[PDB]
Amino acid sequence: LKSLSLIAAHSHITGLGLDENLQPRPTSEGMVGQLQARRAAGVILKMVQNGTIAGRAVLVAGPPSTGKTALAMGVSQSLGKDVPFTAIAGSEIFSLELSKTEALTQAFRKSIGIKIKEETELIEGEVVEIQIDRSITGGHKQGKLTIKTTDMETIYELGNKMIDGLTKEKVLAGDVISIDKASGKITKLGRSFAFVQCPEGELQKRKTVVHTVSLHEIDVINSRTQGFLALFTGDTGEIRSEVRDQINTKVAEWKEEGKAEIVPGVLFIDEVHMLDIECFSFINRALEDEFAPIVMMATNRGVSKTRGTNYKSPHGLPLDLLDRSIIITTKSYNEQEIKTILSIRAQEEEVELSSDALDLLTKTGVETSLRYSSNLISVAQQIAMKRKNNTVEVEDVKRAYLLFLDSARSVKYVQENESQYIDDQGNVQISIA
Amino acid sequence: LKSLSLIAAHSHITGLGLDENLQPRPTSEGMVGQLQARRAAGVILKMVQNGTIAGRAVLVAGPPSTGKTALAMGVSQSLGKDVPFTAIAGSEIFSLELSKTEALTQAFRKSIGIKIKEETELIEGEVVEIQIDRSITGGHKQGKLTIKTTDMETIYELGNKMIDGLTKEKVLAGDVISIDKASGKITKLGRSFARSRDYDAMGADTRFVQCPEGELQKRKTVVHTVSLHEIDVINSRTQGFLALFTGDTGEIRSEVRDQINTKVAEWKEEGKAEIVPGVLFIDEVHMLDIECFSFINRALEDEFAPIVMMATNRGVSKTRGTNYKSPHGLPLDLLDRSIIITTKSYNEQEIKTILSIRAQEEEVELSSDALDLLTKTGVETSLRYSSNLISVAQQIAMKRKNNTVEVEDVKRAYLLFLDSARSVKYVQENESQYIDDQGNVQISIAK
Amino acid sequence: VNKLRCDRRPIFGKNLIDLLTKDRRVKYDKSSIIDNELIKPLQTRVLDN
Amino acid sequence: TRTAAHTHIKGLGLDESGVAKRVEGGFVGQIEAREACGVIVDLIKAKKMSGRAILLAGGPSTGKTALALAISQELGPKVPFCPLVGSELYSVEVKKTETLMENFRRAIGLRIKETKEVYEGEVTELTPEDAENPLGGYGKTISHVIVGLKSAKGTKTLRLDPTIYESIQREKVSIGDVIYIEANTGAVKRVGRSDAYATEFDLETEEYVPLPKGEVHKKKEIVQDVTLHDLDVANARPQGGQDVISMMGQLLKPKKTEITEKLRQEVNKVVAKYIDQGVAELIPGVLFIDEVNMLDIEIFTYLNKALESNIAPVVVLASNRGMTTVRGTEDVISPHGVPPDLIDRLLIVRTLPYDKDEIRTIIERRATVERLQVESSALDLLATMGTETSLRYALQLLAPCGILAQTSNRKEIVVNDVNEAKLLFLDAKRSTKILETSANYL
Amino acid sequence: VTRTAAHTHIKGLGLDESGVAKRVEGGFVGQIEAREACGVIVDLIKAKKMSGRAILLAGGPSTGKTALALAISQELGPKVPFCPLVGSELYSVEVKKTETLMENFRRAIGLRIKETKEVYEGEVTELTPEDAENPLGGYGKTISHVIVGLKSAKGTKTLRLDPTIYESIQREKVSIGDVIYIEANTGAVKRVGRSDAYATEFDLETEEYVPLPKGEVHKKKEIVQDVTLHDLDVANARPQGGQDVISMMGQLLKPKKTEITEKLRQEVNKVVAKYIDQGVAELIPGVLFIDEVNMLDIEIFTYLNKALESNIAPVVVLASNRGMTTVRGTEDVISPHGVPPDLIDRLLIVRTLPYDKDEIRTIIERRATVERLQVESSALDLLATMGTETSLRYALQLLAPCGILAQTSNRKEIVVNDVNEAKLLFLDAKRSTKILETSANYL
Ligand SMILES: Nc1ncnc2c1ncn2[C@@H]1O[C@H](COP(=O)(O)OP(=O)(O)O)[C@@H](O)[C@H]1O
Ligand SMILES: Nc1ncnc2c1ncn2[C@@H]1O[C@H](COP(=O)(O)OP(=O)(O)O)[C@@H](O)[C@H]1O
Ligand SMILES: Nc1ncnc2c1ncn2[C@@H]1O[C@H](COP(=O)(O)OP(=O)(O)O)[C@@H](O)[C@H]1O
Ligand SMILES: Nc1ncnc2c1ncn2[C@@H]1O[C@H](COP(=O)(O)OP(=O)(O)O)[C@@H](O)[C@H]1O
Ligand SMILES: [Mg+2]
Ligand SMILES: [Mg+2]
Ligand SMILES: [Mg+2]
Repeated sequence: LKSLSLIAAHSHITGLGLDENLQPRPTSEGMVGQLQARRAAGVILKMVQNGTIAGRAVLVAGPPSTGKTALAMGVSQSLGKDVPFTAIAGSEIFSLELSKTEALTQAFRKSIGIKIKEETELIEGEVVEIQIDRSITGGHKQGKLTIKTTDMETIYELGNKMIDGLTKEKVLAGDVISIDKASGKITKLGRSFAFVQCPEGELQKRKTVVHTVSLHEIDVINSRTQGFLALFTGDTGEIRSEVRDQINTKVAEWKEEGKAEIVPGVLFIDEVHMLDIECFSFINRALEDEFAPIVMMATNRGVSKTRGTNYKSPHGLPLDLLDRSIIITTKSYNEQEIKTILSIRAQEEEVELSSDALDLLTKTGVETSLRYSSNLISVAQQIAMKRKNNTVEVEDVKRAYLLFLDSARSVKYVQENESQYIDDQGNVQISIA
Repeated sequence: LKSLSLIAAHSHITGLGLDENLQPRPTSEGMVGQLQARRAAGVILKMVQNGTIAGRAVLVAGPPSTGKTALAMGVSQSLGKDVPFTAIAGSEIFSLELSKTEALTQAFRKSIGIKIKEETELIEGEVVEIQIDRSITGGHKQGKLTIKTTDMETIYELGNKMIDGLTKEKVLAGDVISIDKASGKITKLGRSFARSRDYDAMGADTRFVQCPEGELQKRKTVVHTVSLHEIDVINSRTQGFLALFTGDTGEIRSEVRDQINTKVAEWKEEGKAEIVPGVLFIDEVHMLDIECFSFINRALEDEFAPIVMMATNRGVSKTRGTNYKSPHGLPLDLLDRSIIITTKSYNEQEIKTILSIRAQEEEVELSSDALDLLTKTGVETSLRYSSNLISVAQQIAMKRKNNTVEVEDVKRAYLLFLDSARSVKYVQENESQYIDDQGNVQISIAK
Repeated sequence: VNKLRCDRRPIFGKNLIDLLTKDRRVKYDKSSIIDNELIKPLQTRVLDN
Repeated sequence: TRTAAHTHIKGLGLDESGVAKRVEGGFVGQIEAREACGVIVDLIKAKKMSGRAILLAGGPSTGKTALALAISQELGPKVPFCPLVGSELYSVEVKKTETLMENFRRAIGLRIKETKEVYEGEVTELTPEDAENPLGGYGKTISHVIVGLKSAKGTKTLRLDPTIYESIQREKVSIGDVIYIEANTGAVKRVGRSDAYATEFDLETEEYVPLPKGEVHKKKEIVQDVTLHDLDVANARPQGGQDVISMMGQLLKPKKTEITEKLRQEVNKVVAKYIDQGVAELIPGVLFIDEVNMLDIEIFTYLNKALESNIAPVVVLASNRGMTTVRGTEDVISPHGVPPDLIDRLLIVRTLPYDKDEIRTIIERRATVERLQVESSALDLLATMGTETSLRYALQLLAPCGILAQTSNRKEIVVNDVNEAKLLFLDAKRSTKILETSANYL
Repeated sequence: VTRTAAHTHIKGLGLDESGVAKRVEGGFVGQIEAREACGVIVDLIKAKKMSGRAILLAGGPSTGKTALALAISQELGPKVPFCPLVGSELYSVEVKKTETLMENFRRAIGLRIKETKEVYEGEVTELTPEDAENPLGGYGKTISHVIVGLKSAKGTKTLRLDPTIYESIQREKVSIGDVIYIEANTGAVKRVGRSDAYATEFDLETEEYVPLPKGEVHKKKEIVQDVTLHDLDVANARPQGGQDVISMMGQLLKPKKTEITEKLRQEVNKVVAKYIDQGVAELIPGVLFIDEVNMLDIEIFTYLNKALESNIAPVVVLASNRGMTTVRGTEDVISPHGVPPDLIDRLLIVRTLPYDKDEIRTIIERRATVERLQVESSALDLLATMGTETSLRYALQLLAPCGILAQTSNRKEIVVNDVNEAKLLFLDAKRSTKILETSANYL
């Protein structure tokens, strides 16, 4: 129910928080401001929830300290369970054991999943007693027991393999167990009278079981007999393309038969400004396949040089990828919006702030970067904890301000002391006299 | 003497020429001159023999052929056996199998040693008769075996589990075996001498040893010297001892190293194992990657850091991996934590002693006038040069069959083999004949 | 046979078998723990899947 | 007693809820720096925030690393602290990204505590108890098994369910042998024979342990801590002696493999399951990267997305350099070598050079740990030399002056000894000045 | 019949006992200085006292450097190990170049091993087990000894064996009438095959047949085989022993080079250092030869400095052509011959002179005599002028095709018209560049 969780930057935001009309609310579901951005992201949200379209790319641009990464986080949160969501960094695709193109395809394979359902019978009931028949050095053994439930009291003989299972996990008359016929697995809900009541209903019931497996897993399983170990060990390379071409046909047949349904996922890539050109040239073609997960990116870089080429392309990506991709920009934050973000960060971290400390923190947060002002709010509580009261006061924020330096403040301090710091040329003065 | 007897660059240097007052002798212990540098090395020598300090670096500086390599080599000889020493090169730590960081970590690990002592209680003696009853009554009837030693003989009762253990590694008696006291392990040393005449051709397992002398069971302690690196390689693999000889380490994870450090800490607390501080010497460090420099800067501050000494003859020059030129060829951070020892070029008076002391090593008798020409050519050339001419002139004089090397043979030896300065001139005049950087060469002599 | 025995016998272990088991065996006890349920080795996952 | 450039640092040296003392824990000066780090110690002890990084910048020999060792001391031995260098990220086995992600998960530890009741002692005797079976039968029926236990200072008799006969048969214990019995889990364990039985046989291969001390019934608790990475390695690595996959483990070589995200999340699931029941306790640790200037821009990029992770711990950075070109990009210029986007996510802690009066106290405090004592006259030279040449030079000259003092048999350093040590060992500036006057290529 | 590639006409240096070089000897013409210079090298190699000494011979292209480097190897003899090496071969994908350099360094030196073995061989007449009626308490069932008779042409003998070496025979599935090989030292039994006289027993047979071994029964022999130290290291790294299923797959896997630790090398030097003290073994030095040393990286050049200072370092000879050029792996460094000056300081420099035209005319003559062909003198002069106008190695290449045109013209001797015809079909580099400069697409 709860994965290991600590206070994080993207913690507070849950869901995209859009109206049924798709218009954004001023403050909803942890997100504040950025109207056109959240709406344009919601169009993509209902676009994925439709699932009738494939092979589309979209880009989220902007300067630093935007929330485009937060926006995509809100799209992944509003996406909900049962929809696979894969987020990889741009520098992750580079690998020594695997090719960059092969790993790039491996990223496309993980995003789209497949659901398969099946029905398995189940017997759940209390035990009256157990009777086993064995012989010392005599081989064959014979078990018998008696299962009891409110409306049904019956007696079942024990098979050869049922004996080993009942001996593996201790079964008693007091203990209530539930066993599947086909699986043969023994499941103990707990202990009855020496705290669960006898199960209601019939002794034998049939319930459906659903299994969900990503395309990448099916791809790795069929490569080698030990290829199943490559799932957990993560060691696999140069998967045969013929295996993928066969898997696509088998999955298509599974869709036509109605046996297995596919769930389209979302692929998210962070820091796409640095990527090799072979990766882009492979993406251009790879987005046109029948199963292509919806791709959303993030680029905070302006006009710069693409890695692998000497020339400088606009936005940091070649124009071939900019063509088929859609560009969703972002804008800076108002002075009041920063105050709202800092306030909801205080609510997420559960830290009470004074009004004057909120105004001062908003001013020094507008002058400097926003993420820095969000960084001080966590230390303010620790500094105020020594004062033995729980509050954030302007004095404590000033002390935290002189203790921790802003980047722009450190730029000057480096520039005056440059003789003390190590120059790019290598010269440094370590002596005061 | 245990090492191979083939002569090396410097075979004459043994130990250092410092007294108990550390004042160097002008010619002693195989070396010559370099008084201040030798004393500065002896301070490091007592610094290692003390063992109370750790994590320090020292540098040896000088031009080529100044004695920097014969200096650190003299330190390893005076240091003696049982004190672990590691001499590598900066270019050797570049490997495709290991990363430079881990390859340098192993270079720091091999230098520091560990001495482990262990005591054993064993019962060793020759067997006379072994009786085991089976069908008389049954069920481990308590057979008895008689063990014989030269000065003592006793009879031992055998338990049921010992009855089962004696069946494996079957013993007919007439044999010398040893049984561990703690674990009851049975070990077969080999047959006695009376069994040698039974067969004309015998297997490869058989052998003959004398009957053990003295008491039947004894208490003996054994001492072992194992470096931390060997411990880490052994603990890293199921079988790591084969990985030692095959040379494939596998880039041991740094997680195991902390566990090994705790193990050594507990062994030192119990007093079973004491550590010997080692020495690490890296030759020609002027070529090294910057990542290795930073990792040396950090790795020198740990609890076990072997004393590091290095020699670099480069002046102010560009470091490998960066565009800028740092002085000495090393970053200023590595020079900040270090101590620099400078060596000065030899004079004429010292060179002739370095020559004759070399002829004593090559066992080549020289005339009084041969050292004059060899020294005169030794001043213009480098000291490391004429030392080869002292070797060739011995063969040229051997063709003339007469005793010591005559001066004329030295002149012929100098005439046949060109100096490094002359080849530059012969190349500069003949440039059209030799290949050029641009690739242009004139093969044909006809114009 | 004298030279045969003079050759065969001096076989010296470069380190030891007792040094291999001396630097391996752990002083710490077994300490039976629930960590056995926190491991689930790769071989068992083939059976559970 | 080994001392390398350290060990005179004991903790941060703070006081209770106040400004740091002038001199404590071998620290002199820089009260603001170790105070600001003092707040970071509280932030780490809070065990709440995640992926929060800080960077202390300053010139060389300003005490950058000693602060990280100090906070490492302040956290305690139980809190995991991983020393790491930026040069270690490059490995031939796996990509740098996987090594960085692995070191990121090496920081957080997990503690497990377990209380189990035990029954240990010798065996006085074993007798069955016959009772009537529920359904009539001719053969024997045993209701319970009686087991006596003898230990030092006490004795006890127990009654067990008849199902214990299978475990006792498995352990093959009969009489006069010390056993191991766990209360609720049950069965048995045979540690070894009792000590008084060694005399009955002159030669035996079974060891005899003494009777257990104290009561026969005991309750003890054992706490075991394991990091999440060490937990993941055991999950990914196969374990068996004779297994065919394990058979391929031998004769081949193990190499570090990139661990999938699915496995990490799967371990997080069971760790969360045990932390919900109260049996597990998750303590975040601290990662420390020295010389961050040596990191490529590809790692700096992965730190941006990595620090925003939920389980990401607190990582402290140190960069001595000033404005430099980031590795991997020739045109880009950023302070300290850290890209501005990454600088935006952290807090900078400045460091200042030490005063002359602080330097003299540094050397005089180093003398105590060095165990060497110096006069007042020779110390004043070490101060001026330390300020002119460099700080680490006067600290490096301490041992040679003591060895020369032992050659002169004097127990304390003298001005003549520090001058003689000055002539033998040269600092950087003198050597660089000698290189210019020599045409020998020196 | 016989193959000749730019070589095989040099049988050695051809030096007199006084060290003076003849005008022409052993397929070598001129170059008295360089010949006398290498003879002293051969003497130093025979002296065995010096180790790690190195001598560099550098000259222009086609000056006879390499041809002389083969002549010294011919002068040393087959017993002295000689390992040819090229700088471009030191780079390997499996292991770092350094381990390959140090590896060849140990491949140069070599060691001789002598050991005596005694073997009983012959046809098995009658073999019987002998069981002891005494139980002894140690075993349930065993044998005291096994007697196996052996038949040979010179005589027959009966042997008394232990049950283990008989168990080996039972593993070999030996039956009466089959020749066996039993060695006393290792105690190994090998079945050669069934005796030849028994072949007529069956019409069709799978087993091979061999004659009965000569010799009485027992034989005493020693083996003087010489083996390099590096071969002891490789045999030390990969064990051939054991029946384990792991060892089988270990034999199946391809050999992969690995970096050998210094400890193992030190142990091998210890056991060899003991065997040379017992007199059972004798160590001999050997010569390492590297061609195109200029192709080496500055890393290998630096490691050569530490490698030459080792005691086991063999004599190595270097040969380079180019003048002062930028050393590979260095940016602004310029050094003569493409070798760093610190290494040049260690070596000894020998210079190689070019060849006069009158010497070239004799070179073509000797190459023709070894080529066995027939050349007219009038065409010999033209071939000499041709060789002097273009290159020395071009006329030696011109001797080959003319022999074919002479056969098509049926003439036994080469004629001026034949070589004049051969010049038009085959061009040298100078003409190829001239025609290369003016053309449409890259000539
Ligand atoms: N609309 C928003 N609602 C809440 N938080 C926001 C919003 N926009 C930005 N943020 C804050 O910005 C911080 C990180 O900004 P981010 O988008 O990661 O910068 P970059 O675009 O450089 O990656 C997050 O901690 C988040 O709290
Ligand atoms: N103390 C000494 N006494 C005699 N000869 C020496 C001494 N030191 C060095 N040499 C000579 O110097 C040569 C080695 O110089 P080396 O230390 O290798 O210079 P570098 O290390 O600069 O290359 C040897 O041939 C040796 O004869
Ligand atoms: N407060 C202090 N008191 C005494 N010595 C100090 C103090 N701070 C630093 N040092 C000295 O500085 C050295 C560590 O310097 P370090 O921080 O590694 O330099 P850099 O900043 O270049 O990393 C230690 O050996 C220690 O003796
Ligand atoms: N002095 C000589 N006598 C006879 N043949 C020679 C002589 N010098 C060179 N050659 C011939 O020249 C050919 C090529 O010369 P080579 O030694 O390969 O030149 P390089 O040393 O530049 O490689 C060889 O096949 C050799 O037969
Ligand atoms: Mg971002
Ligand atoms: Mg050297
Ligand atoms: Mg530091």
